[PDB]
Amino acid sequence: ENAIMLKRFNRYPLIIDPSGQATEFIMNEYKDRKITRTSFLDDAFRKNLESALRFGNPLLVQDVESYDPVLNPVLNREVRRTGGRVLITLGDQDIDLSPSFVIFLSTRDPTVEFPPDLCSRVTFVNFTVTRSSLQSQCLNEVLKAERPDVDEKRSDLLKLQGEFQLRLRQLEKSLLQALNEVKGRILDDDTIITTLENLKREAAEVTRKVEETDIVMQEVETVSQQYLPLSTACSSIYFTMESLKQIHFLYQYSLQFFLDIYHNVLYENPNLKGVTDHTQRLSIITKDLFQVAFNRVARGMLHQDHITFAMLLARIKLKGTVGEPTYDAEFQHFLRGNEIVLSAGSTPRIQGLTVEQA
Amino acid sequence: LGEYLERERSSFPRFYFVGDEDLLEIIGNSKNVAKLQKHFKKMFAGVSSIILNEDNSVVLGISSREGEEVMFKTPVSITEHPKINEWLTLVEKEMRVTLAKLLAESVTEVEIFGKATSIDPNTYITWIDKYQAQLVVLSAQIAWSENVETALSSMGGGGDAAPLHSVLSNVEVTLNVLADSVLMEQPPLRRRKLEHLITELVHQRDVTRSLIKSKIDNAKSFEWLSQMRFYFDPKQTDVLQQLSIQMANAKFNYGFEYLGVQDKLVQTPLTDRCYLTMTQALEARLGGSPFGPAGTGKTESVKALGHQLGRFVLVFNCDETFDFQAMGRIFVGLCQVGAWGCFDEFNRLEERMLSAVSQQVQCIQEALREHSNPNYDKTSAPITCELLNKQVKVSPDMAIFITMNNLPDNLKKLFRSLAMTKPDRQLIAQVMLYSQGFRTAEVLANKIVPFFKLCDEQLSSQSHYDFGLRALKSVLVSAGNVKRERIQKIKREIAENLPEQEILIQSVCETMVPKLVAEDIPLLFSLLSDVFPGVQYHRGEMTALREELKKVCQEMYLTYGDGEEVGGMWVEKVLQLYQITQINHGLMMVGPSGSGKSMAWRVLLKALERLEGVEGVAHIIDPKAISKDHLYGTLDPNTREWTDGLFTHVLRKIIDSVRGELQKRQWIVFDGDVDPEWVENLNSVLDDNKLLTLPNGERLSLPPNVRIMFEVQDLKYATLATVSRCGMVWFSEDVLSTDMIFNNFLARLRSIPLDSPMLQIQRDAATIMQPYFTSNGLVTKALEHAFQLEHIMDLTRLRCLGSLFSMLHQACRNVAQYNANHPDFPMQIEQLERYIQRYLVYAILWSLSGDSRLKMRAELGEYIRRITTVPLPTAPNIPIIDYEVSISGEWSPWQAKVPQIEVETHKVAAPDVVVPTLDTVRHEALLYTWLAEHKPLVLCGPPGSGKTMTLFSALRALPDMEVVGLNFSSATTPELLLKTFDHYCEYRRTPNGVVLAPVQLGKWLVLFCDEINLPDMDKYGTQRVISFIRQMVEHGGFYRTSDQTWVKLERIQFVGACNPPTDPGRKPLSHRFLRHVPVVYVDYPGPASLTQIYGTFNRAMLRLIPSLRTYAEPLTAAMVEFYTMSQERFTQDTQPHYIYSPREMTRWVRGIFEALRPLETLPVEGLIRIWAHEALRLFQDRLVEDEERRWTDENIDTVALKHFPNIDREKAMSRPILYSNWLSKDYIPVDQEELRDYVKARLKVFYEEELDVPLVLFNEVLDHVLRIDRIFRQPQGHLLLIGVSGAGKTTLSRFVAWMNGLSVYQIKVHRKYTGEDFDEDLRTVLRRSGCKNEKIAFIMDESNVLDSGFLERMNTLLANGEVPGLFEGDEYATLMTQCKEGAQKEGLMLDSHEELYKWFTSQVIRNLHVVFTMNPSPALFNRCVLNWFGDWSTEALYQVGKEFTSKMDLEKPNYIVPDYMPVVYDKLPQPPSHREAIVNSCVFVHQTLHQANARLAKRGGRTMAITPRHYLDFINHYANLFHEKRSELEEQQMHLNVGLRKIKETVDQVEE
Ligand SMILES: Nc1ncnc2c1ncn2[C@@H]1O[C@H](COP(=O)(O)OP(=O)(O)OP(=O)(O)O)[C@@H](O)[C@H]1O
Ligand SMILES: Nc1ncnc2c1ncn2[C@@H]1O[C@H](COP(=O)(O)OP(=O)(O)OP(=O)(O)O)[C@@H](O)[C@H]1O
Ligand SMILES: Nc1ncnc2c1ncn2[C@@H]1O[C@H](COP(=O)(O)OP(=O)(O)O)[C@@H](O)[C@H]1O
Ligand SMILES: Nc1ncnc2c1ncn2[C@@H]1O[C@H](COP(=O)(O)OP(=O)(O)O)[C@@H](O)[C@H]1O
Repeated sequence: ENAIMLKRFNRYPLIIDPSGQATEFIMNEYKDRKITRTSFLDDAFRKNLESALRFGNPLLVQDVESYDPVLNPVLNREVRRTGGRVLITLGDQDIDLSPSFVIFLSTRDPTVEFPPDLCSRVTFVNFTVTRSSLQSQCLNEVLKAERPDVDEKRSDLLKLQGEFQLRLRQLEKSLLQALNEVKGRILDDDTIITTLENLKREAAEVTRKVEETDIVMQEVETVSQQYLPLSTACSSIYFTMESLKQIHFLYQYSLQFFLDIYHNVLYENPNLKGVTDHTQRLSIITKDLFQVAFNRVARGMLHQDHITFAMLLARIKLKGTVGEPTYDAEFQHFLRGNEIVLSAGSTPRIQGLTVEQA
Repeated sequence: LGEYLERERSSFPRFYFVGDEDLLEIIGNSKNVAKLQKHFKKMFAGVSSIILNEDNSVVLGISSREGEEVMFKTPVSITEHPKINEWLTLVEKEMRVTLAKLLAESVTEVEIFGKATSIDPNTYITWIDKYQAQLVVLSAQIAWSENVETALSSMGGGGDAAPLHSVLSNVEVTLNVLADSVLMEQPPLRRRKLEHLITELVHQRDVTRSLIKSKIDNAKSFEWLSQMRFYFDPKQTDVLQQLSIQMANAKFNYGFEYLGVQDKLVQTPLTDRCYLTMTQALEARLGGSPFGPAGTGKTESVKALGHQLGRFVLVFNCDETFDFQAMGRIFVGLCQVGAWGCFDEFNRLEERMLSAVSQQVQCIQEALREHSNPNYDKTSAPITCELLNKQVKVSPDMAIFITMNNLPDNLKKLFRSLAMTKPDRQLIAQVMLYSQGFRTAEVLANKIVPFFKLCDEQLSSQSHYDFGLRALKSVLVSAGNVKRERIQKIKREIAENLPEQEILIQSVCETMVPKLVAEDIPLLFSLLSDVFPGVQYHRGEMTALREELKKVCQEMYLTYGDGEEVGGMWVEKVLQLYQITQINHGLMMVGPSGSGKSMAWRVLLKALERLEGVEGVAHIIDPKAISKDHLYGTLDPNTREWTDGLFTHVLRKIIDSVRGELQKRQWIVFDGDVDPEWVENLNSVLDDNKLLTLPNGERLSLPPNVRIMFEVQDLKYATLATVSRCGMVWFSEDVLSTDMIFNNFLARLRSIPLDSPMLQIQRDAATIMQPYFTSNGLVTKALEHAFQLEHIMDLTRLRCLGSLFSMLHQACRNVAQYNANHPDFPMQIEQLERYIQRYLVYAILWSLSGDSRLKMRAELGEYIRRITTVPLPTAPNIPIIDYEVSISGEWSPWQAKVPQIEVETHKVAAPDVVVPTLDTVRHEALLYTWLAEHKPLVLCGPPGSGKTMTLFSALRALPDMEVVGLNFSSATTPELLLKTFDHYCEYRRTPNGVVLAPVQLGKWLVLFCDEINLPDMDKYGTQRVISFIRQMVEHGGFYRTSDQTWVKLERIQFVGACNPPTDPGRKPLSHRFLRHVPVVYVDYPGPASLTQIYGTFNRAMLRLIPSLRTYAEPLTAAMVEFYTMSQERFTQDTQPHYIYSPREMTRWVRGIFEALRPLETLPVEGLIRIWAHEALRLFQDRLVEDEERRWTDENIDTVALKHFPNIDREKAMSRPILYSNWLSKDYIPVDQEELRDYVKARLKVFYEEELDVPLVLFNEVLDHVLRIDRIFRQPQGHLLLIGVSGAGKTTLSRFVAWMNGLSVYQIKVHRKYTGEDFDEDLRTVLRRSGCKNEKIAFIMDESNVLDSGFLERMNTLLANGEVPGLFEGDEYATLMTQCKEGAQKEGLMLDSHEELYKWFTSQVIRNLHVVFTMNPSPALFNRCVLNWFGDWSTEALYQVGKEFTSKMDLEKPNYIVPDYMPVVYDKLPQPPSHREAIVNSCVFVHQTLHQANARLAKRGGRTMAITPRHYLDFINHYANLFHEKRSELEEQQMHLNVGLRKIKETVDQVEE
């Protein structure tokens, strides 16, 4: 969706991405146009933008939080069209607008509060991974790996809207060009009927697909509801591992790391060599995900804190498991509910019981 | 050249300490040695000068900083060794050799000395005088160590016949001799030698008595090996091997470097452990890091260890006096020569700097570690290191110490850490007291140390308080000096019966009590009582100085008293100041502003001059007034020529004494503030060093009769280094009581002529007012009450009292003038009494609380009425502040003196016309009063209160004053004031000094500096221009920095006017300046005042239309009433721009006048319609919510019908009320529909030719265009345009400017944009709008504003109409020429510069309009018309979508109408169509975006603003997507049909 936003736009976009993935993408997409990397803090940024504007070269500027107001006339897309020549005023310098000129604002920090003037002139495109984003990513991966048939049915449902219709239209056009090339000769009957029968078979397949869209949709819904707890657990695992940085400065982890544990557990899994039952494979993959995530986190983690991450994984599995009480009250009392003012009525009770224990 | 410098450094390693330019100076000036000794204190430990021959050919010896000199046994000759390096090395080697030989001779002497009993004091004194301090201490240590070694060697058997007791007895008799000697009168050098000797001998006694006599008989036992042992073997030919020093298992060779007379650090257990640890670290070739709290004795400890081993030690403080270009080379020098280096505090270093020096130290320490490889102990290849990217040899004796308070990870394995958290203070004191001569040192130490602990704890925490070990040590040396002085006094009339406890108490009180705040003095004395029981202090009588003080005070109109009497605290402070003057130079006089500081030392100086007969001269200099460079002087980077600064010039003049400056007490008083920038050169002068280090190389030494004075109020931005070097006296405000202020004022009134008849009048007045200036009289109680009251500025007692005294002086002058007007029947006693008492009450009323709100003044007046006995205005409704004291002696209302002025029609609401009112008629009286005494004053009030014009008109009313309008920006510095004097004033050298006076004769130049508080506050809490003004006001002059002369101001006055300090951008003024400037709070005019002034304005207005003449008063009344209603609501709390000032009413009247001026014969209907139009456009359109607008409209028609009941409502049900001048020749109220069509066609043309994007027109755009055209229509018009970004306000304003002919000017802002480009742009627009009749629309955006200087420049542009600071020099002459050209083009005469400038200002205010845009400073909100460009409404979004979606094929005849979808209330059909449903869905989408942003903000946040630019982009995307997809579908359908036809043709072919 973000790439869709990048492709079709009127106001120039600003790229928000904690990683460099989007910057790499826009790099590869515009190599043919000779996209030049630039940053606002750079002193040569002015001459770079002027040169790119002269040849209509695409530009990307990093460090957008230190935005340069000098780009306001360019962002506004103001045009001083005079004498058959398109013109802009850049400070004291006057430049012509070479067409096919694009600028992509960029940054690396999710939490940047831009002024409203910068807000209005730009289309925000965001790449920050969230609960729902990683949740859906893990779901897509698990349907792609574990149940490729449902994944293919999902892809067919996706294509049936426009892609299958376009393919059918192009096949009809091929029939048209073949027929006008052959002028509908009775001698060409064999090829014509072969093509028309293949077209009829394709149309029948499409009609069966549109007649079964409810059944396929319900099956996809059932499988997604089956596989949802695993993806919720994965999102919780990743966000716990990310927030682990608060305990110790040594506990920094990336999304690439978590994707690595997910891929390792999904494909390179010894436990899933002989298992075939879908529910059995799902239980195995969940258990191995928890185990391998804990092992890989704690291998490079302090010994005094292993129990902390083990407890976090226990709570996450408890939230993900079914047929169990929610246990919010007991856990809340265990975490913080101990520090409630209750000094009143602190009787010694039994002699074996101390004051603090009381 | 640099290579030659490096080679010279390599030839003589000690050159690495001096700088590259310093080394260039050395090599260039090798021939003459007189410039060498300036730098000779850098590469040597204590050598400060070289004893040369009469021709500077040979070097007979060296001399230390303290004057101690060493005579070479074999002098060297510079003639035989002409090159600098060779003879310098020879000097070094010879110094070491003679040091060794003197040590040998002294050892031979002290061997005879110690091996004896009952040593004669005379031979010992000759011995100690013969040798140096370091030499005598080393000889004592060597003799004691060898004696102990012999004793233990004789103790092989055990304890039988132990001569260790003999050694102890010898040490005891030596102690007795030293204690006897130090008690007498000795030269300071001999005194220091005695001090060092007794310290070392006490340490020896303590070691031998216990640490050796604990049944220790083996010379190899560790109890003796642990102590520092000295072994001397003179037979060694090598100098470095003569003396052997040992510590545990570590051995070193005495470096024999000359250190002069250094401070011998007291030996204590912590110091011992420190020595042991440091020597152990050095033996293993490791670094030493004695970390610990600052002041625990760390750096000095290392320094004293180095002094013990005779090694040069260097200290690198890290208090930002840090550099690498010098540190690399001194590290090279340390590795080369073999000296020591200690860092004071390594934690202070910057991260990168710390890492770099850590890398260098790591390299050096790795070299040192490799220097002691067990496999490579025989170091054949020299041990080298990498500094400055080159190989450097490391001498094994070099050592590096890093002192902390953690260590970087690089040096953790290389540095041994030691924790000296707590030094043994009791032993430190005991030794110091015993060394001073006291015979009960231990008890005095046990008393003093806990006393210092208590003083550090029990006393309140202060920045200036200091109770560190250094403070204790000093106090002790002062006590020793006091005891010696008392011994001398008693002798001049054995003497061991002195009460030394009293002596120590006297010293500690004499050194502390001056630096204690008033509340802490009883606490300190209680502490002394608790620690010292029943031992009291006795202040010296100083009877002669007391008599001189009384005489001077009675001469200078001052109160004098002793002890409990009035002023006793003050005179005690003077006596403490005099004692501190005796004790040391460089004193600190500190107290709250308004205390008796300046005149305390003034009276002390005059008393000293009259008593001792020594003429006293004081030089008062303000540091912050001038730049540091000008204070000290500058060195030209090219010619290398030096020009002395003010302090440098004064010191040079004193030293030279060409007129006989010596034999005269010179005091350099630094009145002002202290911050670590201008005092960094004063550390060298303030301490015992007493020498000034000029950067060129000149050395200036403080003569003994010169003392440095700082008169600083707070002492808070000052470093501990500055205060710790100062004996300082605190002047608490409690010292200066109000009673002496009153008595001084009365005496000055009774003596100083306020100009013999005037003397008689003043004396009668003073006799009358004497009762009120009592301890509990009217004035004191009024002051006490007003202090509780609230004031716009901080209330300072001195400011209020000074203003009161000034107004009383004006009362006396009024009486004198009245007697002058009536030569017959002069002023009688009873009438004078009545007038004076009433004026006193009126004066207290206007001075106290004169800077507060009206209700606060009323409260104060009620308090005075309660407490006073004098008659008061009997009217119970009108406050006393509205009355005045007539010359006849009765209260009269100020309203009687307010005249009725009729102004001309074309002058209505002119920039300069002022209508007198009660506020004005009072402010002019107070202004004249306070300008009679040339006292500067500040008018403080909310923006638009009329301060500027009241001030200007009152100043120009007087004929003999020349008014100058000076605007103080945030970047205002004194140079603006000096330029002002240069342009208007002249310098005259005819009288005793230089005098600066205006060119015009008999004219009192007044520098009206508006926005006095706007100048920015520097880093250290000072405003340079304000301090400069204070220096002029209090002292009457300033120092012309060009020739460092004291030029006296004459006929110069200062007047200020500024916004309240709470307004953003305003900083409170300094109390010291605030004391001399009374402030009057100019509140907003009262409703009666507005009624009067604007009734005058309306009466002048309506002469144009005679038919409405009698209707002027109801119009004014309704206008004022509506303004009051708008003011009581829409408070600034609800919205930052909800500010209402009479400037709004002035703009209102100007607008009605502009509307009426073309027009002729208007009925009352048109008048009320125009009034309502202006009220709507000025009040209704600045609001946000619709409720505010509807309330405004309802109240407007309500008041209109209230004050015009006879008129109908024909102007009321008219809802639009739209005025324009496009449809006809004049500004008629045209009808909405046809003007709507006309503007629609106009903007159609506009976006057809000018713009490149279609512009829709909705009702909001229409009414906005109406407001915008209105605002450029009026003169001096400026719009405030408040709305969300992208709403089109800039585009709409540009459209209006294009359609009304005005050109548009936009400031093109970039990152490199600075102030000078901005003022160039302002010059450009003003020139193009003032010189030429062309009308410019100024586009101003929030993004274009970067710094506040832009904002204030624009502010003066809008308010004044021009900015005087733009045009100077050639630019001003060009304006002269171009404006004369414009005048001759228009048909006007040029006259002079001032008239043409007035015409230029008129042209600018008539032919310039500034629009300002801001997304949602009170000054900016005022002086502009505020228009709320709110977000697009639902109807606006609906219309935008409908117009922008008309092109699309969005018509579906088969549409089915469902129920609900309420989004747009004014949906065009009741049953919506397909296109209407689509546009409603679009505006619903935008509404849901708004709601989603609001919800996201509610739950957490991180929301980006949603603007109509988003809606336009969405509409464009919808259009492109719809058109593209429909095109694809239609092309596919066409291809389908074409293929179907072709297949039909193929079917026909099949059939054929
Ligand atoms: N006997 C007296 N000794 C000293 N000051 C007296 C005496 N009697 C009256 N006064 C008044 O005490 C005040 C002394 O103020 P002084 O000049 O010392 O202030 P300052 O220290 O310069 O103030 P700031 O700290 O604001 O710079 C004067 O108003 C003076 O008239
Ligand atoms: N007595 C008066 N005569 C004439 N105009 C007056 C009077 N009192 C107030 N005004 C008007 O009120 C406004 C005050 O002008 P001005 O902004 O210079 O005053 P101010 O209170 O000194 O403002 P600022 O703090 O912004 O400098 C002007 O519109 C002025 O015409
Ligand atoms: N062993 C000592 N004997 C006497 N005075 C000492 C001793 N050690 C430190 N001092 C005193 O301490 C004061 C300086 O302390 P300072 O250098 O601030 O300590 P630190 O190096 O621990 O920060 C001086 O008065 C100095 O004479
Ligand atoms: N009434 C309108 N009809 C059509 N477009 C408009 C309208 N108002 C504003 N715009 C569009 O908004 C864009 C930016 O407006 P701008 O003047 O920058 O708003 P602001 O002054 O609030 O920043 C312009 O390119 C203009 O096309």
